[PDB]
Amino acid sequence: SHSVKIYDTCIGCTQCVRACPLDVLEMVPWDGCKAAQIASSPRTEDCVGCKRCETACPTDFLSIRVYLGAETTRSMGLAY
Amino acid sequence: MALSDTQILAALVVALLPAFLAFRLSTELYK
Amino acid sequence: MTELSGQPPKFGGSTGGLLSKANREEKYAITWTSASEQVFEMPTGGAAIMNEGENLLYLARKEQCLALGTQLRTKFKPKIQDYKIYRVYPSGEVQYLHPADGVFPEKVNEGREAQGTKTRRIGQNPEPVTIKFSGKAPYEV
Amino acid sequence: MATKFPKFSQDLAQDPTTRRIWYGIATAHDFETHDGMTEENLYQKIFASHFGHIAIIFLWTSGTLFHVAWQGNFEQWIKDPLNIRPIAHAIWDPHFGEGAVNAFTQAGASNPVNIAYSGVYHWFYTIGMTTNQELYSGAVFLLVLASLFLFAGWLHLQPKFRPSLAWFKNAESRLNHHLAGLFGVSSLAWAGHLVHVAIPEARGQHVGWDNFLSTPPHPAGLMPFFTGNWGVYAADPDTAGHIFGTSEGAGTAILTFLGGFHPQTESLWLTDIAHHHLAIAVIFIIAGHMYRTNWGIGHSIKEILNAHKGPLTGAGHTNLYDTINNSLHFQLGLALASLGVITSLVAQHMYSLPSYAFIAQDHTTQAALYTHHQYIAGFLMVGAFAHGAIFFVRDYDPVANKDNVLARMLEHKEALISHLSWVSLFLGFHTLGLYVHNDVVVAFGTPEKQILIEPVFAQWIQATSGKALYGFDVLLSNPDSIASTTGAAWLPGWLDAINSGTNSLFLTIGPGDFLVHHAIALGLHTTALILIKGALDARGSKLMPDKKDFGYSFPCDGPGRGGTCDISAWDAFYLAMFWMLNTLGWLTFYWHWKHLGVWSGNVAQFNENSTYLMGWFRDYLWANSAQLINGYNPYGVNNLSVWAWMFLFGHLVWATGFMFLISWRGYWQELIETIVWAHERTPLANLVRWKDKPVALSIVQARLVGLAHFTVGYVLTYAAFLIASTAGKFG
Amino acid sequence: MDGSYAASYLPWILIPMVGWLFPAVTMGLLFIHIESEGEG
Amino acid sequence: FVFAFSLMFLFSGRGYWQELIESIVWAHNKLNVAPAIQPRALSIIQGRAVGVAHYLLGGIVTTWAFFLARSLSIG
Amino acid sequence: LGTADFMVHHIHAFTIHVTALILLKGVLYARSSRLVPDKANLGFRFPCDGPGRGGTCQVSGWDHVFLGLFWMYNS
Amino acid sequence: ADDFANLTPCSENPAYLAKSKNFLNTTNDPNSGKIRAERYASALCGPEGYPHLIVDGRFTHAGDFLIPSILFLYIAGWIGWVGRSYLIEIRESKNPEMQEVVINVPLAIKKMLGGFLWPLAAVGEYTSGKLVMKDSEIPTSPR
Amino acid sequence: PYQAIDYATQLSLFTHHMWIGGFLIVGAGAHGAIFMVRDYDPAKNVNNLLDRMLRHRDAIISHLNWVCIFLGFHS
Ligand code: CLA
Ligand code: CLA
Ligand code: CLA
Ligand code: CLA
Ligand code: CLA
Ligand code: CLA
Ligand SMILES: CCCCCCCCCCCCCCCC(=O)OC[C@H](CO[C@@H]1O[C@H](CS(=O)(=O)O)[C@@H](O)[C@H](O)[C@H]1O)OC(=O)CCCCCCCCCCCCCCC
Ligand SMILES: CCCCCCCCCCCCCCCC(=O)OC[C@H](COP(=O)(O)OC[C@@H](O)CO)OC(=O)CCCCCCCCCCCCCCC
Ligand SMILES: CC1=C(/C=C/C(C)=C\C=C\C(C)=C/C=C/C=C(C)/C=C/C=C(C)/C=C/C2=C(C)C(=O)CCC2(C)C)C(C)(C)CCC1
Ligand SMILES: CC1=C(/C=C/C(C)=C/C=C/C(C)=C/C=C/C=C(C)/C=C/C=C(C)/C=C/C2=C(C)CCCC2(C)C)C(C)(C)CCC1
Ligand SMILES: CC1=C(C/C=C(\C)CCC[C@H](C)CCC[C@H](C)CCCC(C)C)C(=O)c2ccccc2C1=O
Ligand code: SF4
Ligand code: SF4
Ligand code: SF4
Ligand SMILES: [Ca+2]
Ligand SMILES: [Mg+2]
Repeated sequence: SHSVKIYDTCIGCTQCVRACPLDVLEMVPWDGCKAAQIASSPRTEDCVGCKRCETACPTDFLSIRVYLGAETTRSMGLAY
Repeated sequence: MALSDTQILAALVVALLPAFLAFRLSTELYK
Repeated sequence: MTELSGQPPKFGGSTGGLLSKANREEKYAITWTSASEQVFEMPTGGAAIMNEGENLLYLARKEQCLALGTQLRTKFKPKIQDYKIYRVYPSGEVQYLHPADGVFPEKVNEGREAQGTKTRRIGQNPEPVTIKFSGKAPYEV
Repeated sequence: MATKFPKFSQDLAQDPTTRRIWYGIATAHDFETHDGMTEENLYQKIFASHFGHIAIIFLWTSGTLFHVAWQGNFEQWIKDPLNIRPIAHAIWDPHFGEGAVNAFTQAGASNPVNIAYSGVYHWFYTIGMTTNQELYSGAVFLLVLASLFLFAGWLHLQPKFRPSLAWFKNAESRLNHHLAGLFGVSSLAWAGHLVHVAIPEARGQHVGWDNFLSTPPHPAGLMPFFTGNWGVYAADPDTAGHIFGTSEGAGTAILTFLGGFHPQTESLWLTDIAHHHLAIAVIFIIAGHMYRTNWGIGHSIKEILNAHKGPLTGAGHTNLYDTINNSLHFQLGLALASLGVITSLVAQHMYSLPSYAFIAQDHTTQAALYTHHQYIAGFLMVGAFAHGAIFFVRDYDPVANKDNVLARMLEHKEALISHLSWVSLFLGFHTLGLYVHNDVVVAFGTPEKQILIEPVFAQWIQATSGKALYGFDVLLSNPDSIASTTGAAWLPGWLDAINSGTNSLFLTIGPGDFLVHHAIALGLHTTALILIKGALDARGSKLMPDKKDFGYSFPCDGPGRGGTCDISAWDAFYLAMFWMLNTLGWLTFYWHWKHLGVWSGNVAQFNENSTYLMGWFRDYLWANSAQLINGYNPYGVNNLSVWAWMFLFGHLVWATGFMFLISWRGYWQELIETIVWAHERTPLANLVRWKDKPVALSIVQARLVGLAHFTVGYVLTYAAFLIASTAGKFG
Repeated sequence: MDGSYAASYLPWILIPMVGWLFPAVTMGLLFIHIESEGEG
Repeated sequence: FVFAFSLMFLFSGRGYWQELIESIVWAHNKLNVAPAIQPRALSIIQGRAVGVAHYLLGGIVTTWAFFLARSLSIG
Repeated sequence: LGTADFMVHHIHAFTIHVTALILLKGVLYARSSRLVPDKANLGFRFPCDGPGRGGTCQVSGWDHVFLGLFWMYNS
Repeated sequence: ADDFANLTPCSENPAYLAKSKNFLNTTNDPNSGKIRAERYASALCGPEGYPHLIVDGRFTHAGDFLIPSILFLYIAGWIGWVGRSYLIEIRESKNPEMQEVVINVPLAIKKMLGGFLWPLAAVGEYTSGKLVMKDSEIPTSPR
Repeated sequence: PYQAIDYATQLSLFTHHMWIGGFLIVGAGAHGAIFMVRDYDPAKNVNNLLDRMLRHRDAIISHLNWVCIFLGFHS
């Protein structure tokens, strides 16, 4: 399964989760930013690695990072 | 003079030694 | 997870739906309620009709279910936001999946534990040479 | 679906798709990323693999010797090496018909046969071998040597005999042994063989295992070497009328320095060759006494590196000893770069200064050797830069190399890459401009309006070595010069060999040579630009500041931040491979067209038509295909049939690679989804199910496989053309 | 196809063994090996 | 030439070129000559469009010159 | 018309069929596929949907047109 | 002395003379070929009869490269300098991208007309510190 | 009058019209795809020809795929 990490430059704009087509990420309470929220990746077993989240990120170089890893039926996006 | 029938056959027999040694080396490197 | 209920959408069939993986490995279910009998686009191709009331539909992947869910909540004049997505195993086990804690993941909800969080910047990952011959990568340490 | 293979990566072995197999093949030799790999186990597995590889080399050489001795015509080809075609091995193919059987029953053989272009007959003959018995004995001995190395590799995997990491990192001792023993003692042994077998056997004196202990290579024994005067070993060198393999005009000398070419064999003098090997043996032995080991005297490389600082270079070479000795990729890059340099050197020297008897007259083998070695050198250079990039990705420590030369190179990488880009643009614009100007000016019927730049620099250089054609009269070309008035024993022979337009020694050059040299400069600079920019940005750029976290090779970083295809340093290697092939194409086209003109006595064709690109297109490529493409015909078949078939085969493989290069993955994965559906729903075929899920090739895999096809087609197409054209004209 | 070289009966059977038997056998062994669902 | 030129665009990807452009933009900033309209590598779609346009142009022009020379030189 | 004409007519049928395959697949899967069930939201012209799912480059209808151009040129 | 022996003056070269009696007319002037023959009979020809240019730097062949080199360099420095100057001048105009896309014809012509003094202008900008920038003030990527 | 004897005109006109036709056909593929992405309304295509085409796209394309493989092998 791919790895998804969220670093402390997160502004909590929620576009991470809004872009995910597989519900890997969540908005969880935090205190580092004004929005009092941060992105989390509790369900990376369903991640396919399309990179939509990072495409949505505004911070100067991403606060969310997807590193493709061990390929499974789910991560390869297989319907068969 | 040309090469002999026996020299060709003796070549394969001798080559049996590096074949066995290559088998051993390959199987050891698999570990 | 008790027993999934809901009528299947009115649909004439297609070649784009479930394959062997559904029975050998895993399949996915999405339920939702509709205030009216109305047309929607199948993620597997073509048009189908959702029933007034509860609806239950089986798809091959989680992504197809979430695509149908976005279509339901963003492409109907009164939105459809009550959809639920489950994972289904051949043993019969049903695993509720989405929305995970009854609240859509885009908005904060109390009780969620941060996963995959790092207390540093991306630029503050360690040099790979410092972690070589280990099993980790700079983002895993 | 638990799946063992590959046992070194659980990530791959858990992949349920066909990818698992492909990647299993593609990552087996990347020991560093195997599950549980340590540094010591790494060095040890690499040691055993080295032993196995050396054994493979010895077995390949055994096969060459054995097939020449079995199915060849070595002894016949000795009788008349200028009119008999040397034989590689026998053909056995049940697909053949009568036409091909007759066409390949050649070179005087009674069965189908292939003509050897490896130059191996000339080598074995100049060595001193004259019978199939000696070749067979050498082949069997190499069988035994390969066995020895296979056993050594196996033995050094056993617990007691596994060398330690400190032993692998003992750089000073290994350098002493490789300079003194591997280089020096071996060169001394080859000087001894030449003096004992090659030189006598060239004079009708059979010297073998059964008499070499009793027949001195010189009438005066070793005492002249032990007492004082060595001029006796220069004795009476072989006269200008020496007939190779006979006593006619033969002498007794063993070490000479008369330079030039043996008049009959048109190659370097054997005595000069043995003397060279002896001298460089002494020098390498002395070199192997520089670094300390176990006796206090000697040098510490760490000290020498830490002692070469600089007022304008910061920390100099400090800590480069550990930087190099801890990175197998740094050392491998050094090795591949130096090896590619010396392989190109081999190529540029063996065609100009051949050392094997009657090989300068074998045009097909000479062309094939030059092309072969230059291609090998290009591959080596690309690999050296690839592994420099891999070093930066995996091994570079910025705090240990802080402010030293490595980090400082990294610190102005923008300037390096930018100026490489500038000189690339410079060369490209202006060389293409001159070529296209010449094309248009000749096309419109005014060939006198071309821009024909005389290559005065290289001509002046040739003049510095005696070449009096251009009339510069500088240094060696000037008899009044002090470089000529030295009394050197090599000057007369060197001048006679360089002032005769009958060899390849400093071939005459004109404007075509100028233009193609600037094309070569463009190709070298562009390939270096791709490789260096990949290496320096391997750790990061503004598009990917964290690229080092992702590894040397990876598909991309997605359509975000503008799009990031071919963003990795592996991708830079892949892109530079095309420019490597292009540069080699220009280089080898150059060599072959010029040597065709030279061998045929018509240098004017190249001199007059190389200045415009239609000249290459028509007089070189188009013309020299006529026999090649006629290897098989509606009217019959000849001995060039195999090369015509291989020519078309190389075209087909090249074009097939284009598919993997232009069409990308998603299109294929969706098509394969339709095919998967079809299989699951076809009765009878239903009975069968796949064990691995069929999926399209991966992004990186597509680049690799497309490049592999492209390169295979490139090499086979050009080899077919080169071989067939040169053997149809002169073979 | 004939052979004046010594032991020219060797290619007669060696060509089918190197072209048919060795490839088929080795591909079969490798197919079985890379599909073995042991442990990992 | 146009056919060969198209292969650069078809066989590569924009990330490499964006980094090369980064180095060249550094060169420009060094002499205070960088443009306000920042240079970007072509988009992925545009790389493909340029590649295929040049592939078709070069190949078709080649066949056109060939056909016209032939059919005009054959009575 | 003889053997060579037979063979080249079947070459024509083959290349036309491949061009049709590419463009018809482009149209029929422009909305969705098993790989990418929301392709319609991505548009007609777009480069891919990332290196995930094994890699999704050239799934768009535009990219099918891009490939069909080469195959039409071949035909 | 006997330098460039591989070549001969085109007036000496007989192949050049034979081919120059047949030099085609490049324009409408029926003497263009004859003028070309007379003009090129001054260079150094090769055995094939075409002129060869000597660019090693000797002033006897200064017209083969040195003079066109000087001319090109003057013109190219002119173009680059006036372009860079206009590019600098746009930056103080709030929206410089628009004037990069929609050219300020009067300003650009003012800049172009003042380019004949670009060597002295570049020397002055070098001494004044306007031409080159400092490293620590230029954006760079991670190392 | 006199076009057939002018083999250059004959070849040129044939090939020119060929290329124009091929480009127009590929464009037809392009705009079928654009229709699918931008104008197709599933509520206006319930169990009609277009809908059923979408609903067995897999059969259509797998068979066209196989026909192309067969035609390539046997040409
Ligand atoms: C005198 C002692 C000695 C000698 C004989 C060697 C010999 C060798 N060692 Mg070793 N080594 C030694 C001591 C020694 N070692 C010690 C003390 C250490 C510990 C410090 C090491 C540790 C060590 C390691 C870790 C490794 C080696 C390896 C090797 C092999 C290098 C590969 C090779 O075969 O290329 C042979 C090269 C030459 C014969 C000369 C180089 C080529 C010249 C420069 C150019 C070409 C020559 C000529 C122009 C071309 C001829 C063309 C021909 C066709 C006509 C080699 C045979 C490597 C290996 O392969 O392991 C098996 C390896 O991994 N050594
Ligand atoms: C002695 C020299 C040497 C050494 C030991 C290494 C060692 C290594 N290299 Mg390196 N490299 C070298 C030379 C070398 N390389 C050269 C010359 C090049 C330029 C081509 C490269 C470019 C390079 C790159 C870009 C990469 C490596 C990688 C690696 C590592 C993984 C190897 C692997 O598993 O690949 C697997 C091996 C293969 C897939 C072999 C397939 C190619 C075959 C031999 C060609 C097939 C020909 C075909 C059958 C034609 C038949 C003809 C017929 C039909 C007529 C490994 C540590 C990889 C790595 O791990 O990065 C860290 C990596 O990505 N190398
Ligand atoms: C004939 C084929 C071809 C051509 C012309 C080029 C061109 C170029 N490549 Mg490329 N390349 C090719 C094939 C080709 N490539 C292939 C197959 C690959 C493998 C994918 C690559 C991969 C590659 C890489 C990775 C890199 C290059 C680089 C370069 C540039 C090198 C510098 C130079 O030569 O300056 C001069 C330029 C030229 C000679 C080409 C332009 C010629 C035209 C006619 C100039 C005139 C302008 C023209 C009038 C414009 C008006 C058009 C109008 C009619 C519409 C150059 C622009 C390197 C680079 O960017 O250097 C900085 C670089 O990094 N190439
Ligand atoms: C790498 C060396 C090499 C190569 C390339 C060849 C090549 C060839 N051989 Mg030969 N052979 C060799 C060594 C070699 N030989 C040696 C040393 C011997 C003496 C034992 C023989 C004895 C032999 C016989 C009796 C015959 C051939 C024949 C042939 C031809 C068909 C192959 C075959 O059917 O025979 C199979 C070959 C063997 C049974 C001998 C084993 C080969 C060596 C000892 C092992 C090589 C292993 C290799 C290095 C591993 C590389 C793996 C790598 C890809 C990773 C072929 C052109 C046939 C022929 O005459 O053609 C018409 C034939 O009948 N060979
Ligand atoms: C009556 C026919 C027709 C009509 C009117 C349209 C209409 C349209 N098409 Mg379509 N199409 C057609 C035929 C047609 N097309 C053909 C024949 C093809 C096959 C090539 C396509 C393939 C196609 C694609 C792939 C796309 C369109 C797109 C579009 C839309 C944008 C137009 C555009 O790109 O703007 C501006 C036009 C240009 C920038 C063209 C410049 C580049 C050309 C190709 C250079 C040509 C070179 C020249 C002919 C020869 C060399 C000269 C040179 C040396 C100087 C537009 C509504 C786009 C879209 O998004 O649709 C919504 C798009 O993605 N079409
Ligand atoms: C000459 C180069 C080449 C070749 C060989 C192919 C091959 C193929 N392409 Mg392709 N393509 C190419 C260039 C090439 N392409 C390029 C440059 C592009 C970029 C635009 C594309 C893009 C492209 C697309 C988008 C598609 C194809 C499709 C196809 C397949 C068509 C079906 C078919 O022909 O079945 C039969 C196969 C052949 C005729 C290949 C030759 C087989 C030989 C004659 C027999 C084999 C002998 C035997 C097996 C040898 C075994 C040796 C032993 C040691 C194992 C086919 C396998 C289409 C497809 O997949 O259709 C289903 C498809 O959609 N191509
Ligand atoms: C041109 C001629 C060149 C010189 C002549 C060399 C030829 C003679 C080679 C003799 C080989 C005999 C094979 C049969 C014995 C065998 O396999 O033992 C294998 C065992 C390994 O046991 C292993 O022991 C392992 C455990 S442990 O490591 O012992 O703890 C255990 O796991 C494993 O099962 C067990 O096998 O090896 C030994 O323990 C000793 C090996 C003896 C080899 C002598 C070689 C002579 C040196 C000459 C060359 C030196 C050059 C070095 C510098 C360049
Ligand atoms: C035609 C071929 C030449 C083109 C190559 C590419 C263009 C070169 C332009 C690069 C300018 C480099 C600026 C240096 C920046 C600089 O000044 O660094 C500072 C340095 C002063 O520090 P030191 O000399 O004390 O450092 C030397 C070490 O002891 C300390 O690390 O000056 C030099 O090194 C002068 C040598 C420059 C080396 C030039 C590179 C080319 C060398 C070619 C090979 C020489 C012969 C080798 C024989 C073994
Ligand atoms: C006791 C001793 C001495 C006496 C030594 C005597 C009495 C003999 C010494 C022989 C020696 C020391 C070396 C002989 C080496 C021969 C070698 C090493 C052969 C190497 C061949 C190789 C490596 C491969 C060759 C190949 C083959 C097989 C081919 O057939 C084709 C070419 C090629 C592929 C190259 C003296 C008193 C002097 C000094 C004191 C010690
Ligand atoms: C990336 C990288 C890298 C790199 C790599 C490479 C690939 C390199 C190279 C390079 C090269 C490839 C170089 C070349 C060179 C050369 C030289 C250095 C030369 C010398 C010279 C001289 C000086 C000579 C002289 C002479 C003459 C001319 C003649 C007569 C004699 C005499 C001697 C006088 C490394 C890994 C390291 C690190 C990391 C990164
Ligand atoms: C070279 C290259 C580039 C770099 C190419 C660039 C940046 C384009 C440079 C174009 C210049 C600026 C314009 C020159 C061409 C003009 C359109 C012609 C106009 C001529 C008139 C003035 C007469 C990419 O961006 C790229 C992206 C994706 C895949 C492959 C590639 C690729 O191969
Ligand atoms: S991942 Fe980035 S873009 Fe997405 S919500 Fe977090 S900070 Fe915002
Ligand atoms: S890579 Fe794709 S699937 Fe994974 S978290 Fe990001 S948007 Fe979701
Ligand atoms: S390589 Fe493919 S997946 Fe990756 S960015 Fe490019 S088009 Fe997209
Ligand atoms: Ca002898
Ligand atoms: Mg030599």
